[PDB]
Amino acid sequence: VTKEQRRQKIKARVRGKISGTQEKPRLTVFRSNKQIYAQLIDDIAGRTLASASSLSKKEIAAKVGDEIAKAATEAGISTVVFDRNGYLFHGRIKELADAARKGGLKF
Amino acid sequence: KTFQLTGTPRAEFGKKAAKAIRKEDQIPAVLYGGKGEGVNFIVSQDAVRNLIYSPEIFLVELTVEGSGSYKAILKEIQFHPVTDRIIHIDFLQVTDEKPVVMEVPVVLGHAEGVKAGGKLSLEMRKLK
Amino acid sequence: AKIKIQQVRSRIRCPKDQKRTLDALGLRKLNQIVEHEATPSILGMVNKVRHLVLIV
Amino acid sequence: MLQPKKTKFRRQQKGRMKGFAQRGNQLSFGSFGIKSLQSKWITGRQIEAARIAVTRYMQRQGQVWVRIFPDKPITKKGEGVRMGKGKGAPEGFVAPITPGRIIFEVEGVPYEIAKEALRLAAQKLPVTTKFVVRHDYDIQN
Amino acid sequence: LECTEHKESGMGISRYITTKNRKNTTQRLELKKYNPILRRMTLHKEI
Amino acid sequence: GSSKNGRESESKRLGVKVYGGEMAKAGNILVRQRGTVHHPGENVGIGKDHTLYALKSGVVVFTRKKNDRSYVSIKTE
RNA sequence: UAUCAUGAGGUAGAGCGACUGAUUGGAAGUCCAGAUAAACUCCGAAUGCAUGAUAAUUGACCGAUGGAGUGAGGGCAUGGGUGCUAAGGUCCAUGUCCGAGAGGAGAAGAAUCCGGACCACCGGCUAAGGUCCCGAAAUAAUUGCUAAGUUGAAACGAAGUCAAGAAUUUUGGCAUGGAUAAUACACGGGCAUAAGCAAUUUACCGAAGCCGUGGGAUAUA
RNA sequence: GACUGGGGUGGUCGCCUCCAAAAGCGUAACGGAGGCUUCUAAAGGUACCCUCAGGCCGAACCGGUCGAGUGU
RNA sequence: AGGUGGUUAUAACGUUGGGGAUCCACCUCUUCCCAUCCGAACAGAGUUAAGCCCAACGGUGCCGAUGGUACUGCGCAGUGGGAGAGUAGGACGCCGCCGA
Ligand SMILES: [K+]
Ligand SMILES: [K+]
Ligand SMILES: [K+]
Ligand SMILES: [K+]
Ligand SMILES: [Mg+2]
Ligand SMILES: [Mg+2]
Ligand SMILES: [Mg+2]
Ligand SMILES: [Mg+2]
Ligand SMILES: [Mg+2]
Ligand SMILES: [Mg+2]
Ligand SMILES: [Mg+2]
Ligand SMILES: [Mg+2]
Ligand SMILES: [Mg+2]
Ligand SMILES: [Mg+2]
Ligand SMILES: [Mg+2]
Ligand SMILES: [Mg+2]
Ligand SMILES: [Mg+2]
Ligand SMILES: [Mg+2]
Ligand SMILES: [Mg+2]
Ligand code: NA
Ligand code: NA
Ligand code: NA
Repeated sequence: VTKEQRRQKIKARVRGKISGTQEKPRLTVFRSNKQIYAQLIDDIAGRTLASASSLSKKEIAAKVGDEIAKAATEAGISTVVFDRNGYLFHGRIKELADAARKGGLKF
Repeated sequence: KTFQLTGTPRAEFGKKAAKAIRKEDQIPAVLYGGKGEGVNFIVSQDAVRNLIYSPEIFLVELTVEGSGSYKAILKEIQFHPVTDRIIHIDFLQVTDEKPVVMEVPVVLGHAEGVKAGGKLSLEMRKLK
Repeated sequence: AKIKIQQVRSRIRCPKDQKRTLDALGLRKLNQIVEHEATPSILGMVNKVRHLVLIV
Repeated sequence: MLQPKKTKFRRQQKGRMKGFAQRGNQLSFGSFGIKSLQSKWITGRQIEAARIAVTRYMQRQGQVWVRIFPDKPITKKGEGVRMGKGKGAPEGFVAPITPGRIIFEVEGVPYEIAKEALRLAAQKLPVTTKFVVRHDYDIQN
Repeated sequence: LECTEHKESGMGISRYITTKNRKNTTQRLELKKYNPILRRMTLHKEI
Repeated sequence: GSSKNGRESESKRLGVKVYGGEMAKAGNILVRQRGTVHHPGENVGIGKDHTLYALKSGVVVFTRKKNDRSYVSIKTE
């Protein structure tokens, strides 16, 4: 068992429930050993509507979440849905989600 | 180690056509292999003295009246379950590239051997 | 176009689906002739009752 | 007896032999053989009698193969037993065969008396047979 | 071994019918279920 | 002698009730099955006994995917 | 009912180093090669079924109400179980006929072949099957085979005879031996060397079927 | 009491699963095989996290390649 | 050289060779967030060997004709349907979105 198949299993389980549409789009978050990414996706035509990235680091993650919220408000997205994307909802994931909540992104 | 066979083109297909061809004391045959397309033709039972024969007799130089001439080997023969007559023949066209696979009789330590048309790739025959 | 179908054999001992096909064609008597457009549906009925009819 | 040591079910429905054999109709492993021209059930007693007949001849050279195995159980009712009330007493095993199926085959033997040994075997069977030879065999051994 | 017992302490009355294995649970069950009179309340066994 | 057999149970009338291409209404039963022989898709629910039913009206669609898994969905509007 | 379009199958067949259970050699594993199954499946039809749209066709499909009878079935064909791959046996399924159905051929037969009778006729055409006499219509024409009066049941033997081949040998056509009990026996009979068998062509006979003529009745328009 | 290849003797009588069943549903036999007359305070609900069973190697244990369980 | 999808593996597995200002990954440390006997995983604050990506190989797996044959509808071998296996061969993916 490697981290790739572990995270693929978790991703499949989460995508079992979560899905995004033209309203209420999916909010994927990528975390690496350094930097972080966030992406807002419509899972019908496979079109991403907004994104943010990094380009401690809890502040960096919160700034990334606030930037994603700013992009969502610029593009006109009120409600979203957020998927764990293979990561336990704790640490940087929790901080980014809290920052996106403190911004717009009514979810 | 070189046979000569003649054939005539086949047009109709299906079980009715095959029954008519076999009632005229003939065998449907197909030649395929290499690149490009293949051909479907008619062989005669009397014209065949190849499969009912002790040695390999490969390199069946074929002349079909609907096309040119070729060289091939016995690839598949279909027999009747009861009368044990031939009902269908399939030929593998042989080219100088990608040497063919053959089965060659053994002696005692000697074989028939093959180098022209088929460079290599023998398997066995009557290993006992 | 128009084709003529004539019943030449009896419907006795024929299955009910064939009897109903004869009715749908409009043949109720022996040596009866009906005239129909040669549509694929009509041709299918004629195919179903081919052993009882003649194209005249 | 020639029969399996175990079977999942002790009983079997009498099937229906339908057409010609599409497998086991060509001669592998050997040179001469006999094919059946009819559809029938073949008992182990008949098989053993035929093999004993074919092996009393031919001395002990060559090799003999039987290519059918009896694995279908059959029953019989009995004397004074009326119809109904389930299946009867077991009565052995049979092999169902169709036309074109090779029963017996021989190898390593001259043709002229292989033709006689196989006929001796075929006279102890309830089916009409046909002698077959390999389609590569030559007269000079 | 299995038996039917009732939940009580309503508010008319509120009862819930339910089975329990006595040898597995010698004690008395206590679950907060509901009261159609007002709202949620604890309900205990022994009828 | 006697037979130790002779028992059976009543048949459960399983199978596909609404085939692909038909029109279904909300609550219509589509498939009776033992286990997910077919799986639910869009606007199709599954019950306690793995019964497939339509959440919305529309047209029944049968589709196959990897592992040759069959899915049943309702196409509306 | 037919055509088209869409959909789900796991039967026939097939295959089983694609599983489970059997099986064969093999060279307790393993490798290679046979092969098997109602309660095996990596596969997988033809038909059947469902929905929709057209066409043809009746007309009787559906609701509600008045009146019932039936709830001992049977034969044949197909798919099966059972039995002994027995029974004019028995139990299911799909059709059909007798039941409740007359007429024609098969000598004479409930359901095999042809064919569904409103009544009359001293009219005509056909179906199955026939055209030497009993008995309606060809002792018609042409081409072969049979010599057994065969004609109008098997393993297994000579091969009597014709025909087609291959390198003794195969192959089919027609015959022949195997071929068998008790009131007298059979092509229905006479009888026939064709008036037997196989093929083709044309005329003709042939039913209560169809047409014609006269006369009624019952409904839908 | 009834069923019953006459009756008696024996066996059977309600429910569940497979085959008979002929690729929709349904379909008989004193046809071929088996089970039930319960259980769980978690063996229910939910969030999160894991992956059997087997063969070789080395000595219940470390590592590398393809049936187990689901109370009955 | 990342992420995120639609296409039932013609898309998977394997073998061999090539990769680094930064993209990913390995990589040091457990004080607090959290966590298992074990910071191995989960949780945070010198590298291209390996994961990963690129390419070549028809090897292991997948796909797979034409013809023939089996089977089959029509209450007849006349009129229709038509496999499975196998043999040729095909194949080391294709269509998007965001990012730098
Ligand atoms: K007679
Ligand atoms: K006369
Ligand atoms: K029991
Ligand atoms: K084909
Ligand atoms: Mg059942
Ligand atoms: Mg079968
Ligand atoms: Mg059916
Ligand atoms: Mg009664
Ligand atoms: Mg009755
Ligand atoms: Mg009877
Ligand atoms: Mg019978
Ligand atoms: Mg009566
Ligand atoms: Mg009647
Ligand atoms: Mg009569
Ligand atoms: Mg006349
Ligand atoms: Mg008359
Ligand atoms: Mg009349
Ligand atoms: Mg009684
Ligand atoms: Mg069914
Ligand atoms: Na029953
Ligand atoms: Na195929
Ligand atoms: Na194949």
